[PDB]
Amino acid sequence: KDIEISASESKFILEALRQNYRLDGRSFDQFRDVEITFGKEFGDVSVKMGNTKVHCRISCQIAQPYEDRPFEGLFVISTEISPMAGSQFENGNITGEDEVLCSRIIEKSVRRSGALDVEGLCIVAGSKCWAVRADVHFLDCDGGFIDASCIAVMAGLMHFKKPDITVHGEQIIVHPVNEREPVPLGILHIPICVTFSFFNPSEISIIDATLKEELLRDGVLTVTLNKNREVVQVSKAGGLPMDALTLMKCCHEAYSIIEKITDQILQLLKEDSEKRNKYAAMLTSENARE
Amino acid sequence: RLLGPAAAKPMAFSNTTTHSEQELSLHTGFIENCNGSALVEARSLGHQTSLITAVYGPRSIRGSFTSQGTISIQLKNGLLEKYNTNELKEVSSFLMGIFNSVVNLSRYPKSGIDIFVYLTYDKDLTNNPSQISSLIPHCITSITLALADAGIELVDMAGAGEANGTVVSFIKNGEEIVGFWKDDGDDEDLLECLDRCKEQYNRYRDLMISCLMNQ
Amino acid sequence: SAAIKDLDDFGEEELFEVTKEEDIIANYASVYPVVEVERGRVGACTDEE
Amino acid sequence: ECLPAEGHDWKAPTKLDDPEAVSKDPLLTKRKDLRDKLICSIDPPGCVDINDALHAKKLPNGNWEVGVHIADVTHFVKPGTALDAEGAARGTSVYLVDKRIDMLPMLLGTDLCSLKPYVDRFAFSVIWELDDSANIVNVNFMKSVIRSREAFSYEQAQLRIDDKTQNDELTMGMRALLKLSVKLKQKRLEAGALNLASPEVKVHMDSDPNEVEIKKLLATNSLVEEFMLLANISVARKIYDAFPQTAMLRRHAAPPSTNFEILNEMLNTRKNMSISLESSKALADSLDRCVDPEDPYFNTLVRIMSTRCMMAAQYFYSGAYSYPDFRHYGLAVDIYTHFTSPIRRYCDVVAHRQLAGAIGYEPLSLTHRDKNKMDMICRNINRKHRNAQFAGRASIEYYVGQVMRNNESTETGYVIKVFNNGIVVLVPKFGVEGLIRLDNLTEDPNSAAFDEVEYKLTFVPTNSDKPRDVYVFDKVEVQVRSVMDAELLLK
Amino acid sequence: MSRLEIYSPEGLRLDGRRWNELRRFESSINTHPHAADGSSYMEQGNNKIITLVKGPKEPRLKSQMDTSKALLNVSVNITKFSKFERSKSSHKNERRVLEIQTSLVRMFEKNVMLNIYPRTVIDIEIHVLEQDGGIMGSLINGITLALIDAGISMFDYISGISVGLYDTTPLLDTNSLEENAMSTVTLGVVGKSEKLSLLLVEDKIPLDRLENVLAIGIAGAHRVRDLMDEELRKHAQKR
Amino acid sequence: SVQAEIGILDHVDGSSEFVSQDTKVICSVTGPIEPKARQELPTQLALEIIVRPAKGVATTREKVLEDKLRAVLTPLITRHCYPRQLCQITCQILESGEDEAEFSLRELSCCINAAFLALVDAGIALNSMCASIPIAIIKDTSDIIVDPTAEQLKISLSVHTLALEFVNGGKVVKNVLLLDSNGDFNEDQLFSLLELGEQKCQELVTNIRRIIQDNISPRLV
RNA sequence: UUUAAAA
RNA sequence: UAUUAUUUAUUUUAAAA
Repeated sequence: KDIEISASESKFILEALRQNYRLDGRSFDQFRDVEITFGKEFGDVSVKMGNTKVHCRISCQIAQPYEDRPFEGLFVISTEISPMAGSQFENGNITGEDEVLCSRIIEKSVRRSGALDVEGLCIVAGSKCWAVRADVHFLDCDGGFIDASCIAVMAGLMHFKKPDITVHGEQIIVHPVNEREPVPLGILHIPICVTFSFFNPSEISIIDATLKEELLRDGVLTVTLNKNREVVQVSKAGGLPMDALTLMKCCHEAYSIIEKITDQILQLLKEDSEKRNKYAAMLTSENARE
Repeated sequence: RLLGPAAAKPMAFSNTTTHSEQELSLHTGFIENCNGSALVEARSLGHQTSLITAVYGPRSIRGSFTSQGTISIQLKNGLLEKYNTNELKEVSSFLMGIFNSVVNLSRYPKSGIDIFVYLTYDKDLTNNPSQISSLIPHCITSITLALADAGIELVDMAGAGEANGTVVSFIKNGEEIVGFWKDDGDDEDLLECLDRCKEQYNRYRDLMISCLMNQ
Repeated sequence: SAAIKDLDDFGEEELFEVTKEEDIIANYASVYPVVEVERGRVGACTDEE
Repeated sequence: ECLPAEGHDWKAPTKLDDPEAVSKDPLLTKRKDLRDKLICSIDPPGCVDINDALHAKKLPNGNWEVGVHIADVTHFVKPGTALDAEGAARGTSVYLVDKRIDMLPMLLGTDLCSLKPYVDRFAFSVIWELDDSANIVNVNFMKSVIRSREAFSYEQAQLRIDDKTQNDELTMGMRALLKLSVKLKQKRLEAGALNLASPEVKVHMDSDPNEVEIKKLLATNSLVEEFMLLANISVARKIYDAFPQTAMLRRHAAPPSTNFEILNEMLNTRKNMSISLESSKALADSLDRCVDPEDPYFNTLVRIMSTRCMMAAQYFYSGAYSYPDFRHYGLAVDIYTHFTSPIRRYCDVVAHRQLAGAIGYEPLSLTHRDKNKMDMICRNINRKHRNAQFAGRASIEYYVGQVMRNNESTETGYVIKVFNNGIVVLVPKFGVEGLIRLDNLTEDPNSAAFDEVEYKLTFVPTNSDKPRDVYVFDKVEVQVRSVMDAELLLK
Repeated sequence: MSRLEIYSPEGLRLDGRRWNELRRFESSINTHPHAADGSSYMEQGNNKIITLVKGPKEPRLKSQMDTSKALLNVSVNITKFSKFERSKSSHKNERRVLEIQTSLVRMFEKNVMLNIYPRTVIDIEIHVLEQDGGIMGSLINGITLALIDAGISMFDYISGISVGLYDTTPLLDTNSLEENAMSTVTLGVVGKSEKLSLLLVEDKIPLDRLENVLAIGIAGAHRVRDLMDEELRKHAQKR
Repeated sequence: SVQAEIGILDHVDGSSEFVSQDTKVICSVTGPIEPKARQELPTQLALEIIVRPAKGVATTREKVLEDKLRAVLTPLITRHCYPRQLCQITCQILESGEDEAEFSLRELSCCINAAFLALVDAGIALNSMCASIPIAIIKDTSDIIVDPTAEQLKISLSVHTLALEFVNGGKVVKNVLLLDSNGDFNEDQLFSLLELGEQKCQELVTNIRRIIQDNISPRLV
């Protein structure tokens, strides 16, 4: 019930790496071309980078805040993997290493690192708050699971819109989405994950390994940056021991990637906003005088 | 759906709004899924008890090489007077220590016997405010009935009785004790506890053979 | 009471009445049943239950 | 889906008897073709939302055919639709300095409902017949089609009226409106009407703000004002005659003596003057006799300070008050309403629908006959009215604050209230109030003294050794400094 | 406690230490001789950790047998009384434990010569009795010392240290109060080398500030290796 | 009109994507593959049906959705020519296209059409063809409508899911695979929509046959 | 709880 | 009967002639 790699295939891919050759034709520091597609409802995002395809789905509901932080909203994320992305995955295996690590990294990047404005999700302190949920669906597994999932969640949160709320003394009314247009969430910074795969025949490091390269891997490193030159999160455990010089090279190379991907999400959101707001030029209330 | 809305609270009834003989009824053989069935009901004073016991065995365990059999007893809540799951499993381990001394285990190699007791209704009609001690004797009599109906060999009958939280299970017409259970109660009292339970044991020892010889 | 009537505003209330779509089954509730088919097994809820 | 499908291509039919036109709009038959009237518009320069338009023609019997024409907004904003609900919630249009919040989409306010010149436009006309004394002989209300000949500004209208080389029919019509407005205002001031001043200034933009400009008045400003007042009075009487239980009207309560109590104590024990409180005419005539020989602006200062003592005007429906309570203290009129601005105010939208029910153009909506719904509407538009005034006064006060730090200068002003540890100065150059705390006013606030009876505060000025006494109503000179690590001082 | 000074101009922290001073490090070996093959009672500051190594032994079921190396299983048990407030078990709190356990397995499976012990399993049972910041680094030190007690062959030491960055001042061995007020980096340094086997950054840190934090992190971790090494010298010479 | 694609996923034997109104369902099929010990059938093929919701985790709602989707595909597959083998059919609901708390017929209908197309792309032996449509009747004017919108469901008296089996060029209705009805209706309304549905499914397979032929024909020679 | 007019 | 065995293989000494 697992993937079988022949000895010749393992030797060919590794020797190709020793000759600066990747089967797909990318460089060692080249990220796969990401493609963001937005659905009908808000918070519906499908990410395609190479043969890897992931689909995200944002939702929210009124919930009880944590008693330790009565002024913050909750953030939930589930990254279960179905046999759809490959028969090597068992359906119902929620506690798998890939599922746990993917959830924890996006959770640290979004919730813990302040990417999502949880204080803006506060309705009534200590009682009512927004619980923004992010569902991730692994459609086709060709490596880069957490890299694609982090782009899907961050694109979904910036594309998602929550119902409106009016403060009337001690009363609070939630407008239906059919009456008033929903309000977008608060997104401070945009964290993007970049995973590095290491090999040894003098070590070789490739960015965003495919499924075949991921299986012949000797060590994995995940970094998360934003356009503000901040290191949102780093996860490296085991594998080939590395030093501070190799990491900083990974972070500087990843910053060149996350900066371009950030500008793409901002541009692709702007294009999607205009597509669904054709007659928005007539409905403007706040207008300039003369 | 299930569970329902989390914001809902269960109903609360206030106590300030408006205001010898232990009956027994026995039946056996009525569940087609299992081998031996049983249904015991008892209503004394303001406390009515009705529970159902089913025996699924003997089941041949694949790859097992045990010399004797293994008994598995499991208590399960019903619909009224729900007890905590920890105390239910405590009575289960106490019951398994009883029937492992009664059921002929050597007559079932490489196999196991699974017991299922359902406390379907444990009514209590006290006027104004462990309660599980009043059901242990009724559960022992129910398992022995379903074990006998399932064609399982039982070395002598097994019954018990309550004496203010003191539950004692006897065998060989009270000659030897097979189980001891006592919650709350008082001190020094012991001779009267073993006496009140022994006469209650003989009351159940022959009443079980009554319905087992008829039908 | 999360109704817009409590806002005491005629404009918002009229906008709510126009944009509100009919939801016939929204006026009805249901029971939350718990099925327990005893088949001599242990574990979580069966697909039948 | 509530706006017309034609959009900018919407045009008024050329033939009101056209079968295709009346098939889509059956109410077109009850419309008076007035496109032969030489109607003009007078609005501030660079105006895109034209609510009113006037015309004047001399009848053969010596009288004049004066008629104001108001945008037929209720022809597009129908009740029970989301367009009505959106306008009712906004209540009015808020006019800030840089931005402006509209009550209705720009498709209506800027193009279709606005009385644009050279284009046929629907309107709600109010035709009068005045004599040489500006007395109404008969009033008639009708929905009409008009074509504005010109759209002058206030400065452009003042030029053509004072121009001597133009004597066409439209120009002569603008001469009559000027001679009839001064006669209407004459009898209004004799009836007891007030004459208050308001610090209304507007700043110019390209940074962005550079300087503040006080707006000067013209004789054409009062020309349109008297006929807008006359239009609202006539419609108020008409809509109350048809629906005495739910008529959308506006009232103004009489000011209690408590409001003018503190103001008279200041003028008596510092200027030796007072304000009469017997009647509205006694109050207006007392302000005219309340003037300082050295400060010509001091007379306008008392008129401004007395405006804050005035009661707040109120929208209401006629079924909740007896007729004597309909009185409007400020205008000294028996009954008044708002009608000549349905693009801005929502109160006028309800007046148009009620006026259309009195004429028989279309039946009045049942929501405008409900006392419960009308009571809620009146409370909302009252709240949205003060909020729109507080928003404008704050936008003018903030954007002028950027002119204080980005343009250091010295400006003259008058003090309006003295405190134990501060003075409030009013500047006519900017029309805003300024608080000068005692800590920022002297080097030693512990040696100061406050006299409550004479309304003075004695302190040792900064960079000065001689104490200065600052009474109320003093023509002081203030400066502007930037101490941040905006502020006004006292020269 | 209350509103405190994190790093005073006098170079003193809220608990009295300085920027490069570690908490008290009291380690112990062979604390459970009749219950495991390797024992280490780690007491780093207020952190109290019991690490038990059971192996290499035959697997209970052949479903977890490798014919070329041993299997490494790390079980981290965080007691209900490890903090002040007795924490109740949360469904979300179970995910953070699995991430720590997996990070520990992947860390020591590369340093422990599993090839020498084929067809065997090595169970690592950990009990955290009290935590006060820097718990991830202290878990590493307990595993390293417990594996050595069990005679398990390794390539070198694995030292765990936690570094915090406050404004522009890095701080060594962060406690619970300091972690609540700054970003924290945990490191897994291999022996006296400058090589990292673990690097967890769970809070935002500027990129230009990360280079220096790692240098001071691997340096202070060498000091942790000395404290662990000396404890093994004293325990071997006295026995 | 409906949209559908084939062979979209790489690491599975057969995939598809079915779209109707706003309901989008991506389905994948992998088989025959090695079954688990608790799955193998001695004589025929075993099926693993999995449907996952667009939001939240898989609840008991999708469990009855699996059981209905299973009852449709099981007679539609020649299970006996794959003894001791497994087929994994996984449906992923991208957008529900309906109120999930109230209705689930628009998702069941799309999962049937997506699973059938994915089974065609995979190469599983199918006994015939299949089509599925949702049906509803409006409260005020008791009118039968095929493929109702989300707003029409909230104004309907009863909802219906009709799944038919087509043979011989898509003209002969061999059997009625699934007819799931909930709401208020009598015997006259049943055969009225059943007759109406048989001709709307008949033009669906005619359009489905065109969809799959436009994709499989360029593959073959 | 700032009168009136045009914005 | 370890030069023996495990079949969807728990074998962990298959080397010499």
